[PDB]
Amino acid sequence: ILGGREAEAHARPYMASVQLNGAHLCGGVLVAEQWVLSAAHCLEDAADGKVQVLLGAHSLSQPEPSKRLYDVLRAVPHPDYQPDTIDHDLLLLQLSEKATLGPAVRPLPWQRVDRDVAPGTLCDVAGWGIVNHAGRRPDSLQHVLLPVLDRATCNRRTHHDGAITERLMCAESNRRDSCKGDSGGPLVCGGVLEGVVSWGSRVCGNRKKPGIYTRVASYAAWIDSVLA
Repeated sequence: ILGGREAEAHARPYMASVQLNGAHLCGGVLVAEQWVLSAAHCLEDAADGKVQVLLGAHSLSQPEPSKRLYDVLRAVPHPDYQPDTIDHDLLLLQLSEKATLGPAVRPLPWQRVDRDVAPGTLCDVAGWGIVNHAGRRPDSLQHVLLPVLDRATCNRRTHHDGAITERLMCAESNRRDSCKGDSGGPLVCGGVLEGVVSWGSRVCGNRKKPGIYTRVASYAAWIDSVLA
């Protein structure tokens, strides 16, 4: 997370760390007792390794009373996701067992009503990705409040000339951003999961194009069919 600050320990109990052989690979969101929502492209990066998800964490290395590591039973990427493409970048991870819920571990509700967040609204994004141009990786959870751009500005800025789909949303990337390692992390607006971090900034600290996040409301039907 570029330009943020250290989150308060376990104040965002829905935060998950999707790990590849012990190293943090991507962010994730606990959406149910046994399901973690993240980004599909995160699986591309893991060609032959063991993916597991860490819950109840603040510090990735320090022992904490609520940390629990789980194995992933099934990985369900969106059916229409095409590697080296940006749409349908959603992945549902099923844990080896139902998570032990408590103050530090609890699902976050997600937007099932398909409506746009008001442009100008500050939403919260959390993650353990790169924090500066040097490639420095934090031990503890970071977070930033990012303003959501209006669609036309998102369209024009990102794509150039031809549409930004109705299934994506943009938040400024100018001084605060998501960087590598933050993909799959939540974008929370007013207590509800509104989007999921898409590809992070290529070079942390120097992208001109806004950050793109997948709108979950656009996929409420898919999410529900996988959880049924």
